[PDB]
Amino acid sequence: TASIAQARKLVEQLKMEANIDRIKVSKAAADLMAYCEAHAKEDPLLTPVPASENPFR
Amino acid sequence: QVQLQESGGGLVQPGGSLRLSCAASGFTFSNYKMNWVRQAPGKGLEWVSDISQSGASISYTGSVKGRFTISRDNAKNTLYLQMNSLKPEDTAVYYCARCPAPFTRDCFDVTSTTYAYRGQGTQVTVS
Amino acid sequence: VRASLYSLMVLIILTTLVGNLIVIVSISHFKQLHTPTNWLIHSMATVDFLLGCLVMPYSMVRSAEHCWYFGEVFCKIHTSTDIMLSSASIFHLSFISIDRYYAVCDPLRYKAKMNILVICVMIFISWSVPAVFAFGMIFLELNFKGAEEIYYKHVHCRGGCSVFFSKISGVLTFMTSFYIPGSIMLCVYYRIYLIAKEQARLISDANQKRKAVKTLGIVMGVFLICWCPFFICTVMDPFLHYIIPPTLNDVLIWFGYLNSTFNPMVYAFFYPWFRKALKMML
Amino acid sequence: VSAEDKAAAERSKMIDKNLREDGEKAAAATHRLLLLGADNSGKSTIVKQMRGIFETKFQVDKVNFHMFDVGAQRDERRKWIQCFNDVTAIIFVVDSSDYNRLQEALNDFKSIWNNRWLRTISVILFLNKQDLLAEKVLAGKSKIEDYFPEFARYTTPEDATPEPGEDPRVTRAKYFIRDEFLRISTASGDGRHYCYPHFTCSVDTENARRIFNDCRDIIQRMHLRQYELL
Amino acid sequence: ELDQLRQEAEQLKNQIRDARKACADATLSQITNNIDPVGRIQMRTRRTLRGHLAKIYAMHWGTDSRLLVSASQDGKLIIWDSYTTNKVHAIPLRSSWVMTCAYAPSGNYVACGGLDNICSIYNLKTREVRVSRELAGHTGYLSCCRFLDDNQIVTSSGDTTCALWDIETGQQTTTFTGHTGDVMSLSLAPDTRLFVSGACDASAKLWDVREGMCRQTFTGHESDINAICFFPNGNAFATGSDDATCRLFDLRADQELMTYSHDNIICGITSVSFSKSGRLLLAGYDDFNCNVWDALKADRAGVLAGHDNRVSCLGVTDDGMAVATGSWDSFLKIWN
Ligand SMILES: Cc1c(F)cccc1[C@H]1COC(N)=N1
Repeated sequence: TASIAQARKLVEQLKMEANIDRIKVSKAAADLMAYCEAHAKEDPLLTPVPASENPFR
Repeated sequence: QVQLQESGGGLVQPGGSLRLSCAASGFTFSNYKMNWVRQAPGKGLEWVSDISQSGASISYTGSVKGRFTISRDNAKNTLYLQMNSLKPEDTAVYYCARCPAPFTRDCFDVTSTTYAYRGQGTQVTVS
Repeated sequence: VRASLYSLMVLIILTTLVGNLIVIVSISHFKQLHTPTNWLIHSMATVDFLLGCLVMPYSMVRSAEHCWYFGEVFCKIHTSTDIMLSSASIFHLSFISIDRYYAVCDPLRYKAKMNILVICVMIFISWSVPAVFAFGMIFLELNFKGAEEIYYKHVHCRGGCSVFFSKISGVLTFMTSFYIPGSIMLCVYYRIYLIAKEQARLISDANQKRKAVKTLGIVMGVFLICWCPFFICTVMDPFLHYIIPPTLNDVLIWFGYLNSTFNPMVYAFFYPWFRKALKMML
Repeated sequence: VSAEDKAAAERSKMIDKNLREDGEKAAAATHRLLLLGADNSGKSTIVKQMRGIFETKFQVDKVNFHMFDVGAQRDERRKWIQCFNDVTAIIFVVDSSDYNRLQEALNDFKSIWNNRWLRTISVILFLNKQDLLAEKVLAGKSKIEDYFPEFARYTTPEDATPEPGEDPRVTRAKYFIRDEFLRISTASGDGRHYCYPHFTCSVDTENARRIFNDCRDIIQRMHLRQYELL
Repeated sequence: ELDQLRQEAEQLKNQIRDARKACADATLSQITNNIDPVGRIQMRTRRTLRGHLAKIYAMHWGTDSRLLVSASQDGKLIIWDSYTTNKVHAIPLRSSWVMTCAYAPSGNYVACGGLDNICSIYNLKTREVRVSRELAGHTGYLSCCRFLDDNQIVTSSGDTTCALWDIETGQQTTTFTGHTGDVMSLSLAPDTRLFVSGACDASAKLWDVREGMCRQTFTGHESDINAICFFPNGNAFATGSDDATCRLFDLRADQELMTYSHDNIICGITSVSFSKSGRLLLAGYDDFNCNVWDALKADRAGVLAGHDNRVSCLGVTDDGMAVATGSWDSFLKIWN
């Protein structure tokens, strides 16, 4: 009976997904905001680099 | 989640009618070409009906042409297949599997054994 | 008036110059347009650009003023360059026609029969054979070798200097610069038209169960209307005792120049692969 | 300007050169064919002579043909077939004898035809097992009307060319399959591709010549379209 | 015996969705309405990289941000030098049907793979390039492979299973099954401890490299997923799908955050990649060009038009200096 084995594996995976400490989506949004703000001036694409420092002139 | 739960069917004598419907969730139903592939016990999956994105182009497999009829309600997010004048050979499990890409006519891989976007299935028994 | 006529000639010259310049820079710049057919088209555009920058401006002076305003040796060099560049343009037309004949009637063994080696051979033949023929004949003075008194009378009657062809030289320049390339294009545009109609008919019949006309009409009509009058009138003159008026010669000559004016249009702008590519940079 | 920089530039030059000769040697006078179909078909027996992903390189008249046969991947072919978006043609093979799988053969054909990436890819349709179809229709135990109700109102085409020996029922059946395929072929064609029917048998030897002529027509029509002659 | 287990799975799914709804206090779009806009981020093709004779199917930037390897159907696996436009190497591929390529973090190795179902490893730094290894065992085609180090490689496959390989040993050390459709792309975490992968079942699952089984599965997409890449923070990733939608999922929140799609766009995404900061979500659509998004604002903030054919691959350097897009037009363009 491989079908019931696959169903049992799916149940185990689903309850692994269930017993997960999900933080608040507001907290996740704040974390992403903080990361983007911290790396705001470190990203060449977000903040364009001068041509002298730019290696792809 | 792209989930397709089927409803209807059951047991009926030959010549009967059992309208099949399936609720669709997780995707913009009005943008995906629909299908009604079936699987008979002991035979491979068989594509039965078809519809267009807006229900204009409609095609049926030869064995059930005319007897069956598909119809799509975008607002209800349900695909309707009316089987009238059933035959004993119709006994099978029916899947209202859509096809993966939106805004397209080519449903390339629907009758595959492990298609991702196929429904759970309705066992229709005709005897 | 002379001013309006010169305005017409200068409009033609700027048109041909800019068209061939666009074509030259488009094939030279864009990497995707490095096909051997594109190289024939680029060489033809170079021929037309050189013609419009080196012959047409002085043909303007010889036209509007009806008299040469330059040196005699300069006049021989000018006639030399005119004949070479015109025969070069017609040779390029014939070689593009041969290219398309292979691309259509031998689609499979096409890139193995028409590669950069064969193209460059075609370009060499289209630039050198006109050079040899034109420069040699006109400078070793064969234009009227065998008929001197009539030539002297004609060049003393009127005009500072004009192109003069004897009977033998006239027939030779005809069957060297117009006829043979013209016949080649005619035969390789008629066969292509037959193939294209037949293919169009087959598709139509399958479906029920003429763009070629437009395209080949544009090509062959432009070539014929811009060359054949001049060449036939040039051939008749030795056999008709030089009767046609000089203004007729002027009109025929500038139709021959209008061919090079419309070549960058017909052979480049017409096809979609060039219109879109130009829009990338413009 | 340094010695290392000069060496790197020279290395780039030789790499570009080598790429050049390799591409001109490979891509010249060669054509790639993607072979599709089902197991019961003559999938591997179309071209009898000159024999993961399979391959079959054959030449007809100085022209090279690479005929790929994917037969190792999973059933879901909606993804890996995107790689064959440049092949000259697709050698579709149909098991005309067995009508049960013939409907999903039509479904595969319509999916290939209407695919966004396989749109400009012509199909050299090889209706195979013609002899088996002949014996089946002569036996008459299985009637094609059951699997297709449109057979009743169908009529044999006037342009059809009967073979020296063929029953009219055989001709009607085979041309009905052919026309059922050309229905999809002519439904949604952008003129960028065409289906080329060719009734073939497992014992036929002219399949290579058929593919040669069909690819010649495909490339000729593509050239005519490119040069605005079509 | 199966209906009972299906009911149990249904109620676990109901529990999971209820937990996600409870945790969904507010969306990042609602929390960022006061954020100043990024503005129009225009990018120009800095160094066009021509030389491929056929379609380009994949690329991978080097960890030095200088050497990018590209795989094409022509049979080559060139390793370009974006600084000087110098092809350092031109590896001849036995099977022209390549579908992916990767560059080792050290740089000593480069990998390929495709419809031949074999991941071929190459010694890019060799004393004498030869075929270093011929990792085989997958049944389906290879969609995307990545290097954990010079000895471990994770290769996604079309047989719905992505496996972890010991290069020198020669067989799959760990196999990550669970997908119901063909896995299409891979993405290794910044800490190289977890990797997510979208598949042909519109689901992206989070695997632990060592533990060996799926940890979290995200189902928010409508059609096949074609691309995936973690956020630089490592707690989130974005996935491109055939439904023309980029979707930001966060690992901790265990559910969707943002949706990057518009009515104008219809072509699906073939390649997505976050920027260095994560404020940009460059993605490559089928409509012959790429679109630059804004992860915080979910608003498109630029385009990368200039490719003739469909864009197949797209990657940003580790220092985020410049992005290179490889398209079917046989050309690689570095967009700084
Ligand atoms: C003089 C001569 C030829 F002998 C052959 C072709 C062309 C010319 C000149 C005069 O007419 C034009 N357009 N070029």
